[PDB]
Amino acid sequence: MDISQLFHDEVPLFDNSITSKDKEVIETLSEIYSIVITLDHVEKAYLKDSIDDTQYTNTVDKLLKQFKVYLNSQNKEEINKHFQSIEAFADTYNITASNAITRLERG
Amino acid sequence: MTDGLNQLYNLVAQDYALTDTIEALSRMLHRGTIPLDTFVKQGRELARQQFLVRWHIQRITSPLS
Ligand SMILES: CCCCCCCCCC[N+](C)(C)[O-]
Ligand SMILES: CCCCCCCCCC[N+](C)(C)[O-]
Ligand SMILES: CCCCCCCCCC[N+](C)(C)[O-]
Ligand SMILES: CCCCCCCCCC[N+](C)(C)[O-]
Ligand SMILES: CCCCCCCCCC[N+](C)(C)[O-]
Ligand SMILES: [Mg+2]
Repeated sequence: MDISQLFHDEVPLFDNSITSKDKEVIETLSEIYSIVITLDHVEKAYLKDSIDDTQYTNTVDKLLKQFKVYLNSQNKEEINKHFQSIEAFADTYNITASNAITRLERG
Repeated sequence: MTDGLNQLYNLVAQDYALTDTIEALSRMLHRGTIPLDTFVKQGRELARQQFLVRWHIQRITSPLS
């Protein structure tokens, strides 16, 4: 088949049969991701000595606490279900956040 | 193009615009042009949207690309 047939009609963001709980899980993952990405840039900017030492500590403390709140919800099993598939996408397209991941490991 | 191909192209364009905007804010942050609190607020919102755009792209392209 050609592309015109393969990509004929619009595909919805979520399957029309997605449960309320499943959708909630994905939305929680979007928030977790935003913290990971945002934190990665903050960590990097701190390495360049462009951020105030107090402001950095407070901001990263807040981001770490928020990350913990999100993770400790959504059955807790259902979030790990997706983590591996997020890694597969990230590896395919070289999406990295290694400074954030290192910080989240410790705190 | 078909509706489907139009949709995919627009999502890829949106992904690139979101990356462009996050990077612009990131450069400002490293430079000191914007406060840390502003980067975090605006940066988090854009990254949130970017996750969902990418989720959407994956849902479309899941037929072995
Ligand atoms: C089908 C297009 C998939 C969109 C996601 C691609 C991520 C681009 C990665 C950009 N980067 C320069 C960091 O490798
Ligand atoms: C990768 C090159 C393909 C460019 C396709 C441009 C799509 C034009 C869409 C036009 N329209 C106004 C109807 O959205
Ligand atoms: C699903 C809607 C996603 C639309 C994303 C459009 C990206 C442009 C973002 C522009 N701006 C930097 C002002 O937020
Ligand atoms: C790439 C978009 C440019 C962002 C510029 C940041 C202006 C933020 C103004 C809001 N603030 C309350 C901090 O004055
Ligand atoms: C930048 C991280 C975005 C990763 C998106 C991962 C998509 C997984 C979608 C799973 N699904 C079976 C619904 O296609
Ligand atoms: Mg530019």
